[PDB]
Amino acid sequence: GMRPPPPGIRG
Amino acid sequence: GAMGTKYAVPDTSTYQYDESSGYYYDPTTGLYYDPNSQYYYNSLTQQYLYWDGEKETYVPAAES
Repeated sequence: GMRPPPPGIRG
Repeated sequence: GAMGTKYAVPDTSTYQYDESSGYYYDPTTGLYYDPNSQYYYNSLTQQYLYWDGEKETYVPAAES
């Protein structure tokens, strides 16, 4: 995809 | 690779809000932060980080 996402990215 | 590592607690107010993830991103340092997961990440190094405090630098939170 890209860089990692912001901390969390839960559901 | 010796000096330049003078960091501290990031400015929480300087972060902008990413709606998709629901977390903060700071354009000035390039840091990601979630108060819930308590981890940081700097995308300029592309590293998931963690503020140790003692080391005065961002240590990668890539615990393996």
